[PDB]
Amino acid sequence: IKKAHIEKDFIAFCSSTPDNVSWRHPTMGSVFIGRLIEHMQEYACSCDVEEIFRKVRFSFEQPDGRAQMPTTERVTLTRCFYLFPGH
Amino acid sequence: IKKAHIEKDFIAFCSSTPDNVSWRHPTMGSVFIGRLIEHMQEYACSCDVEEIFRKVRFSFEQPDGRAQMPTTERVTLTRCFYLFPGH
Amino acid sequence: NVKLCSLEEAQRIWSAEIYPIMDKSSRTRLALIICNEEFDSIPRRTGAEVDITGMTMLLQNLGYSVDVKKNLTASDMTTELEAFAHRPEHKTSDSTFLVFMSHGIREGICGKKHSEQVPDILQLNAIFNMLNTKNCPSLKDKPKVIIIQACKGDSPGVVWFKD
Amino acid sequence: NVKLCSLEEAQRIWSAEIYPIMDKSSRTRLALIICNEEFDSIPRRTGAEVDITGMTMLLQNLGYSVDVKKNLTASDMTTELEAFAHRPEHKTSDSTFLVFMSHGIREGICGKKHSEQVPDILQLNAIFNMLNTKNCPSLKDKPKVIIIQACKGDSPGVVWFKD
Repeated sequence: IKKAHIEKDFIAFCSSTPDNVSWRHPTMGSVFIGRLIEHMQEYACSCDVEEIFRKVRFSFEQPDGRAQMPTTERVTLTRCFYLFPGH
Repeated sequence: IKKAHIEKDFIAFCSSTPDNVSWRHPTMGSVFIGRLIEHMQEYACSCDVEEIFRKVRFSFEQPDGRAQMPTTERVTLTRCFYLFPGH
Repeated sequence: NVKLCSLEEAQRIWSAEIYPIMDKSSRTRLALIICNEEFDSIPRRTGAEVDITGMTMLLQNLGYSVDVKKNLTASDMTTELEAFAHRPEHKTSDSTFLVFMSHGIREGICGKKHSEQVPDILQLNAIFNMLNTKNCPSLKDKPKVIIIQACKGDSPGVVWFKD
Repeated sequence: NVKLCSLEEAQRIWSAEIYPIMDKSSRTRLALIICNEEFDSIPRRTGAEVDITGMTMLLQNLGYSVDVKKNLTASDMTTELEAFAHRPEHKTSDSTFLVFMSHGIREGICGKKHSEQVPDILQLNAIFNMLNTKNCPSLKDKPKVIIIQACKGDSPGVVWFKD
């Protein structure tokens, strides 16, 4: 028998910090989801997921109006995950 | 009065995954700590902390002997943290 | 809808610290979206259809075969996640995406039956467990991306300051 | 002991997505190391002195004034963290490092008095709270790096496979 890590190559991206609300527009949808889609569309070609998620977090930097701060959690990615869209 | 995010610009780096052990040599010290120091010494000049931590995780990839997998947790870094050693 | 990575762009990225991507014509990428919109004791999540649409289109355009499940209890979510982890296509896949969208509290994600009196909660811990190396060996060494749209509690998440 | 970032290397890195660094001659960077080596009910953490030495030397060489605290209960750790968060030097600092090294369980980091019967645990949640924007306004918008050497439970963290 051979040994393998029980938990590896995970990344979680949540819409807000622990204890805190995430916002959803009744007609335009969830802000975190919309922001994530836009950044994935733009940066999947050139950035790994960790970088993209960081960029998403940056977009929420200014606590204007309905503030929230997306969080990356339980990261065991050992390599960069590039999506190579088109490949 | 003005609003500010309650939780922002944090990164946690833990020695193992939830539920799991981290190892420490009685004379050579904790493996995670030793590995972290070596990677910080080498890559602080050229990589941001998130990248360095990912590199540290990679070094533990092979579950040889006393296996463990360091984990990044509760990341709200909105920008890259470069240490710019020497500056 | 996704800006493409050119051949020279992919060559610029490619060395030994990148997740390997399987051949386009032979790979079977899978993704799962679980979205709760209608609840027994919590107001309807109007706009969730916009979220499902966008995430489905994006993940499909990134090469994933997307399955969509709606209005489930935590137990149903558990059963679905267990079935998803057992899918043979993961063996000929290089990665996966798991998308959860619902009401949420500190403890985790709300199932359709959730109440303050009778909790119906899927814990984040359980999601990781069901997708780990033991319960999902087919995704060993492969990136598993978990996306969660939900509150993590009812606090507005702010502190006030004068100066 | 740290490879230096050259002027051209720093120019190569520098655009609007990097944490700003304060002037070398005017900045007052702070770091804290809490290390438990001797316990009431848990075996001595031999080798911890090697960890303290290395982390102290590294953090000093990265420009941090390092404070070292040894063999504390969770309450003592809490008091020390509260005092650390209140340090005026953070106002003229651009970042901080918090290093915790001890025995650990699922719930968190063990204080020197920890037992299965009488728990002495510092929760990770509490560390974040004590260093957040409310309790530590001086480190608002500044990177806070938390390093924790400890078990997160007693499992070897592996699954076995034949093939």
